[PDB]
This record gives sequence, structure tokens and C-alpha cells, in this order.
Amino acid sequence: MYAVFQSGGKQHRVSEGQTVRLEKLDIATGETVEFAEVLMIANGEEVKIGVPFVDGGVIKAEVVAHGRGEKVKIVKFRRRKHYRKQQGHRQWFTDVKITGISA
Amino acid sequence: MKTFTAKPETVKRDWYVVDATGKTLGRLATELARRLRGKHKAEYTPHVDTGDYIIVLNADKVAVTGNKRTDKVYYHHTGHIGGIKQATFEEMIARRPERVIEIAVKGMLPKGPLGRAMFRKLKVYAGNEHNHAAQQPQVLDI
Amino acid sequence: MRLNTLSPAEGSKKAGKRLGRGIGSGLGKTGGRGHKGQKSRSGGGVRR
Amino acid sequence: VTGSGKKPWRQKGTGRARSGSIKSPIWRSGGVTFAARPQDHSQKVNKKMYRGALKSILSELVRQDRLIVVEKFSVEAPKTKLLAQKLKDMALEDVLIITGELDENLFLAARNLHKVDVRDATGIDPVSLIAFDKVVMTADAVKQVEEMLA
Amino acid sequence: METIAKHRHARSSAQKVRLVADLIRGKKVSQALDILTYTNKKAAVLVKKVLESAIANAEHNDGADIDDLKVTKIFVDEGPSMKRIMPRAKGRADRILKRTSHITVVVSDR
Amino acid sequence: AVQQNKPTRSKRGMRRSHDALTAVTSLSVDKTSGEKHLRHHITADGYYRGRKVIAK
Amino acid sequence: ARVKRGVIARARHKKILKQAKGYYGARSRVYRVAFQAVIKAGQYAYRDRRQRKRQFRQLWIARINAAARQNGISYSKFINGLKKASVEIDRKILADIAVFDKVAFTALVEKAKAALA
RNA sequence: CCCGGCGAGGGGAGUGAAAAAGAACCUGAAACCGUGUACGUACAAGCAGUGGGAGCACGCUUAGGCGUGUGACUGCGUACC
RNA sequence: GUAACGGGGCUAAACCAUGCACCGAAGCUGCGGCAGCGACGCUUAUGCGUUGUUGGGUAGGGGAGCGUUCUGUAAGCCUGCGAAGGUGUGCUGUGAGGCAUGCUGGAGGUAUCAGAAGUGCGAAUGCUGACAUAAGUAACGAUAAAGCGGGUGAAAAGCCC
Repeated sequence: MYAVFQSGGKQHRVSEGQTVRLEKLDIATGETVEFAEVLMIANGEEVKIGVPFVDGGVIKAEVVAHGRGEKVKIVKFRRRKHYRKQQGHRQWFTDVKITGISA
Repeated sequence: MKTFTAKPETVKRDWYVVDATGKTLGRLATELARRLRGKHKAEYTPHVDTGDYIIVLNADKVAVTGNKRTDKVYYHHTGHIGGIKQATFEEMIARRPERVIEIAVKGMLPKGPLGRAMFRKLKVYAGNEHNHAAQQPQVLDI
Repeated sequence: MRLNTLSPAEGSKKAGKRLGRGIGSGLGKTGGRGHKGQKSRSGGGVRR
Repeated sequence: VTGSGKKPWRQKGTGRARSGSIKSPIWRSGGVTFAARPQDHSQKVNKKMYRGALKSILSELVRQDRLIVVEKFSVEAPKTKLLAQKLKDMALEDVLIITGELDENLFLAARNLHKVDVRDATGIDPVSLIAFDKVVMTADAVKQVEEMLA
Repeated sequence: METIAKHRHARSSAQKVRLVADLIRGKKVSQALDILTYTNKKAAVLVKKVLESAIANAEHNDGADIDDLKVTKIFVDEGPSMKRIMPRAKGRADRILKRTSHITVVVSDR
Repeated sequence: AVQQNKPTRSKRGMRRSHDALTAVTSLSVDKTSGEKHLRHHITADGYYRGRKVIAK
Repeated sequence: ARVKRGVIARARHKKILKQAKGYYGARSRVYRVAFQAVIKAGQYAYRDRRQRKRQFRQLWIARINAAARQNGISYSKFINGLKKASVEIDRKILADIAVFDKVAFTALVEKAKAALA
């Protein structure tokens, strides 16, 4: 059974069995993550929603890796005006593995 | 952030025969184009359109409304000779009845590449030279 | 034991700015100093 | 370079390029374009600063526990084997030797090392003084280094 | 046993040789050497002595037969050049460049 | 009249797809000649359909 | 001293030309055309980081729109029904089950139709 | 020892630590023309790149939209000084 | 050459009147990562905490750093037990750069830091070198042309006899 949840301002789609990527936790591997900020549970058919991020039912997960991303480069440039500059960024993350969704 | 992502796999067409029932030229027309994109239904594809396989077969089930009997844009010409040549709304029905509906969906086609990617899914095969009854597709009235 | 291996105060190791080489510059290119003039090209003084 | 008399111009504006003298420095061997200089750089330093540097460096050799007095830092002969076997026995090789006296009997001896140096105590210069592992001197040189510093 | 024949400093350019060379490319040695014998072209005569030479040492020396060989590689690259003075209008003394090409035949077993 | 930019190597190879060099496009196996039979042509010993007709 | 220009252009070449692999023609082998190619790229790459989001949103709205028009009222009346029932952050990327089975949020849409014309 | 003029040029055999030291021999780029493999091109097209990406070879697909290389198709989009 | 609603299309899908909705930018905002610097808290040789406007940028100002050739410590130490150089990928840092490593390589190399410089090319209708290009395009040198037989010769559409 498929479901949608909130991790931060990043919004997250998931099924049962799925590995998903989210915003940095202080949490490390070997711990359990859970989101009760689940907005609905649906399969082919989206339910009726009275309160925002319904408190009924859970998404159980566990951390499987906390690390830091590899280095992408961002180029800042403007023609004719002779402007050229360069930046890097990596960003941290936490990967979670969904161990089950309620019914 | 990470999850399922849009693809050329998530695509649905199937075969439709559009037998309209006296619908006015443009309320047929804009629906034929719309479905030839798939905007009558879900896309989820930032790339080539999902479309449907559309046969037009009705040909002559068109009517008019307004003074667009003669004023309508179908004007065309060539560098070969000078002037303008023309065709009327009544001309376009009176010979090859397909033609009015065909160049109603023509002008809705996007850019260069995508408007061609749509075109290869549409079929008329000339006014009154039809053979698509041999398939018997999913019927459609409008 | 060592020699010439001193990391001195902030004035003895001074370099100011160098802008002449590399494309990414602020006085290397675009004339000498400004555009379509004397200091902006070869010259800049004749008299004191 | 030569080109005082010659130009690859002789009127042009039709043709190719806006360069027109053969002695130009951007040619392979016409010269160099970064400007020109002498690459030795004589520099004296002011007298209280120089002498007050040599005071810094002498304090440093003391904070590091390197200064020695010994009887007989030199033999009586130019012969390398007599000095070189006396300093090896005394565990005193690889040293900055400051002599208070200077002659050929010390300067032509102890030559059996790659690390051995001789300077005079009334002229001990700050580039010798900061290098080498230990400074051995004798009691006479130690006298004369003070006199160089005052 | 495997053989290289070259002819370096050969009178043709490599763009001009590749024309004939792709006609015999991968045809097997014995068949390729016949179709080329009955071509009455001077470029085709030029490659021929180098094709025959590749095959001829393989059937000898450290081996036998021809039918066991195949033409595994055949290529041409731009070698040196000789410069010549072409006659032209108003005494213009423009260069015309005579490209010598380095011609390589490889025969091997399959 | 001239150009605008230096040609690419894709350009050169496509232009030759229909303008490269061609020969006699093989020959047949023999039956009657001293040489190998040139397809539907007489040999230099002459025997094709019969006798030494060619002698040069 | 003389400097023969070194092993610094050798290291800079290997960086640029590596980023410039999969590029057509002279844009992989000629450093000038490469340098140019690399700049056009890094401009494209930073623009489409955002610009992807703007494009995908059109689709996210349009899968909601078809599903809702079969199930009653249209898309904009449905977002305002949802604003009325449950506030929400008003999700457009709301479901992957909007792409297949055009029946979804049907209870919410009938509610919305009653709440606005 | 093989092809050829008596030639041009190379290979094989044998030498040496090394011939990816073979005589212009030092290790060796790039422009420069061709081969070999992978994958792509017959409904298709704009600074040729980015975004999404069928697919196919290879990776126990990390089973978890995925990795490497390439890329139908297509959103969007005007080189650098 | 349709080709001012941008176009299809529209005679109500228009225009006008009233009003509502939605969508719609690196903006507004939340999330994760970070910059410099003010105010306050612990309170320091060295730091860390709360909070804050803030970070589109050329000319131009002012500071700092990298590596390259060379040097100084290099007087030492590693080395065919694989040094310089060449090159594909992976990692890593804001970036210049740096490092791991397969292939290549058969002797040289080394910081940190300070000092010297012919110091990074892609541009100056630049100088020199190798060598590419429209192209298998254009050219066939008073058409004192040439035939065919025999031959030199490894070979003869043009040669010699």
C-alpha cells in the first residue's frame, strides 16, 4: 500500500519496500524513523482528508545510511559584461528504508 | 526528493474511432487536438507526449454557426506565382469533406519536433477513401 | 638547523593584489585602467 | 637584437596584421616582454636591527641547549685524520665550528664529513648561525662573538 | 602465423587509398587478392604488392596455406609531404602539397 | 566562393557515400580458358566459347 | 629564472577536457571550443535545477485536472474544496496514483462542487 | 626466411634488461587520417548543450525510479572575447 | 506565405457589468547545506551559543592563496625494493589545486614556509613549428596533335624502337 509523508519542506512519495532520500537527520544508522505526518494512504484511490497530515496510521522506517553527498559544481556566468565565477556544494542527507505501511 | 520519476514507459494509447454526431467544427476540433496530446487524461511526462491513436472517420458530420461561412482563415499561396488563393468554409465541406476538421487540428500542433510527434498518431487517410472498419476500434460519440 | 623557514608578521609577507594573468581578473583585462583612453592603453605620463 | 633599420610594414593597412618591426620582443628570439632587471639583490639592514637579529638567533641556540665549551677544538696539523678522530671520540661532529684564531691547521682538517663548516667569531654571519645541528665554538670564540655583538 | 605488410612513403594520400581499401576490407585474403588482380587501376596495383606480400610470408616461413587467413586489419594514415610549385595567374606562387601515405595491411588467422 | 568555418570529419564521409571509387565488381569462376574467366568476356589465350581466337 | 610553462596547463587541460567528454565534434578536442562548451553547460545545469520544478508542476496539476473533471467539478474548485475541508499545504504533486485509475479524490471533489460553482 | 626491380616498405626468425631501446633509436601529448569494438541513426530537422529519457551491453538492477558507457525521442533553450 | 487575439479555434469560447477561484518567478516561504559581519551569552593561549539585516554584479579599489622553473632547510632522508614525465577514472576542496589508483615509465625526487621569476594562452588582422580546411572539389602548360606492330622493363591508357 502506497502513501505520502512530510519530511521538512521536502515532500515524499513512498510504497512498502521502497528506499527513499530525505533531509539530514541527527539520527545515525541502526535507528528507527517514523512519520505520523502521513497525509493519506491510497492505492488507485485517494481518501477524504479532514485534518492536515492525519494522525491515524503510520509509516515505519529505519535509517540505512547517514552520509554526505558527492561534490556537484555550480557555474555563475554572464556574457558580454565579463563576469565569471564558480562555486561547489554537496549537501548532507539521510536514506530511509520503508519496513511497512499500516492498513 | 527521490521517488518514482516520469518516463516513456508510463504511456497509454490504444485505438479510438471518432464518429461524431453533428458537432460544430471547433468543439469537435479542440477535443481531437486535446486527446492527441492526452490532456483529456493524465500525462506525467516532461518529454514526448503520451497521446492516443486517433482515427478521424466522421468526415461530413460538421455544421456551421455564425457568419464564418466565407470569412474564416484558410488562405494560402506560393512564391511560384503571385496573389493570394483561398478556400471557403462551404468549399472545404463541398469537396473532400474531411478537410475542414483536418486543418482545425493542424494549427494546434506545438513548435517543431513535438507537433510532428503528435502528427504521426493521427489518421484521416483522405476524405471518403476509408478502410478503418476492418479494425472496429473503441467507439466515440461527441 | 633550518634556514629561510620563518613565517613572519603580516607586513613582511605582503603581496597586495595581482590581477594581470588569468581570464578572471579586475584589472588584467578591459583596457589598462578603464577604456578608450590614455591609461586604459600604452602611455599614462609624459611630464611630472 | 637587430632591427633598427628594418620594418615588415613599409606602408600597410591592406593585407595582414597590425605588427611591423622585426626586433619586437614577442618574436621567438627578439627578447622578453616581462621587462628587464638584475637578479642579485644587495641588502644591508640597519645596524641595531642586524646586530639585534644576531642577538635573537644567539638566544635561540641557548633556548635549544646547543652552546659548548671544550678544551682542544683543533689540532696542530693540516692532517684531517688527527682532528677528525678527536671530534668523533668527543661525540662532536656535524657542527658549526666558530674559530677565535683561524689558520690552515683547522681549515684543512676534519674534511672527512659532508657536514663541517668554519667561520670566524668577529664576522659570524646570521645565515651560518641559524643553520647546522649544534654550535661547538671554544671559550675564546664565545668571547669574540660577544665583541662582534657589542 | 600473423603478418604485417607496410608500404611507407607511398605516392597516394590516405583519403584516396581508403576508397580502394574498403572494397577489400574483410573479404578474406584469397578472394580479395583475385578481385584486386583483375582491377585495372594504378591505386589498386599499389595496394596489391602489399596485400600479396602480407599473405605470401604467412603461407611460408613459420606456416602453410592461404585459405586459413583472413584480412583482420587494413588502414592508411597521412605520412610526410613534398611541396611543389603550381603555375598560376599574375605569377602567384601557391603551394601544391604531394601527400605521401603510410599504408598498413594485417593478415591473421580468424 | 570561399567558406565560413573549418569542415568536420562527419561532413567529408557523408559527401563520399555516393561519389567514391568503383572498379570491375569481381569476375566469375572459369571453365574453358588458360587464365581465369573474365565474366561474359573473352580471355587473352582466346578459349571462351571455343578456339584460340585471341592470340595477343 | 626561465619557466618553460610547466605541468599546470597539463592538469588544467585534463580537468576541462574531462568535463567536455560526450560533446559533439570540436567541442571535446579543441580547448577554445571546449571552454565555450563548458560555460554554456554550467549555465544550463544551474538554470534547469529550478526550471525542472516549474516544468514538472504543469503535469502534477494536469493529472489532478483530468481525474477531477471525470469525477465532477474541475481542478481549481477542488484545490479550494480541500482548502475548506482540511487547509493542507495545497499539494499538486499530491499522488502517484493520479496517473493511473482516473478515479481518485472523488469524495473530496463532490464536496468541492457543493462548496463552489 | 617471405613479397618486389635491380626498387619503396614491412613482417617473421634470432640478439638484448628493454626493440611499446631497431638505427630520424631518449619517455611522450595535441592537431593530423584510418582501423577495431560497444551502443545509436530509414518519418525527420536550429550554438549541438541541459532537463526527463525508451532501450542495449556490462553491474547479484543496491530487488528499492538506480551504476558505467551510449542514446530513440522529446520539454527548454540565441557561442566566447 | 496563413502571418496583431502570436496561431488553431470561437458568433459566444467575444466584448461589456458584478464577483469569486485557481494557477503563475533563484521573488514570497520551509526544509538541508553554507558565507561574512553587528547586538547579546558563556568567556578563551585555541572556542562555542542565541539572534540578526544579509550573499545578482562590471569598471575600479583592497587583501590572500595555488602550482610551475629555480632556490634556501637540501649538510639530512626515499629510490629499479619503481624517481621525473605521459594518461583514463575515482575521491576530495568554494575554487585554483590536492590525493588514491589501473595503464605507461626506467632514473631521479621532496614538503610545510620564505625568497627570486622569461611563471598558467586563447585570442594582439601576433612571431615559429608540425599540419588540417571548402574536396577528391578545381587543374591537364601556344591541341610541334597521333596510330598500331614489335621492345626496353618488375609493369605500358600516353614511354622507346
